Amino acid sequence: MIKKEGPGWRIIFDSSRDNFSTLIGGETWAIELDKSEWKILVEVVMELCDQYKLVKEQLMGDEDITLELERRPWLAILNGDQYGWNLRLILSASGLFNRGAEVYWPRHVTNNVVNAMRSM
Amino acid sequence: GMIKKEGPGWRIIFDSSRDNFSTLIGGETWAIELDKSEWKILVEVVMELCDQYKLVKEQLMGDEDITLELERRPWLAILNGDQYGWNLRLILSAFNRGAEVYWPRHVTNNVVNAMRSMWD
Ligand SMILES: [Cl-]
Repeated sequence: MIKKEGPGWRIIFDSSRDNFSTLIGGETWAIELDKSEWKILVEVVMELCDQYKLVKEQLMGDEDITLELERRPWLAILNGDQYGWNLRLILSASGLFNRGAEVYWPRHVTNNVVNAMRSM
Repeated sequence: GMIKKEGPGWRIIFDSSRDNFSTLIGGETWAIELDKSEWKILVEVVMELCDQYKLVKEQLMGDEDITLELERRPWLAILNGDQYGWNLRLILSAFNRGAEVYWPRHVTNNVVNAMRSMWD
C-alpha cells in the first residue's frame, strides 16, 4: 500500500478503504483514521512541532515546556525540553463509527513521526 | 454517571451519559472508546483466553511458553505467556474505527480482575 515506519511508529495509507484509509501506530497501539481526521492531524502536529522548534531555542538547561493545540476533533499536547518532546493526542468521538481514542508517542520517536507526516 | 477502575498501566471507564461509545479501555500510552456490543464480546473473549491459559499454565515448566489466539468478530485477541505471566494483543476490526492495543505481563491480571468486577 503506502507505508512509512520505524522503531516505535508507523503510518500506513490503504487506498482500497473507502473510509478508514489511514493507520497511525505507536509501540503498543494503532488506530485507523478517516481522510478528514488525517488531514487535520497532520496540520495540528506540524504547527505544534514548528511552534516547539522555534521556542526551544530560548530554553535554558532542562527547563521544560508544555504546549497544546486544539483543532476539532483533535487535542494535541506536547511536553518537552530543549532536547526532545513527547506528544499525546486526544481524538474526540464523532458519529456512529468514529470512536474516540487517545494515543501517544514518546521523546525522539516524535521527530521521526513528524518527518514521515511532512513527506506525506 | 461514571465508573472507573485504574492502576499502573491500565484503566477501564464506563460513562452512562454516552449513547454509543460508553466504555473506555486504556493502557499506558493509549485508550480507545468502545460501544456496548464491543465491550460485551471483549470481556467474553478475554475471560475465555484467561481461563484457558490458567489451565495450560500448570503444565508449563521452566521457560516453556504458550500462544493462544481467539477471534470472535469484531475482536481478535492474542495471548502470549509462560508460567509467570502473560501479555495480550487485541485487534478490533472496522464499520466502527479499527484499532490495535496491547497490555503487558502482570498488568493483564489487573485488567482481568477489573473486567470481572465492573458492577462489583
Ligand atoms: Cl457516544
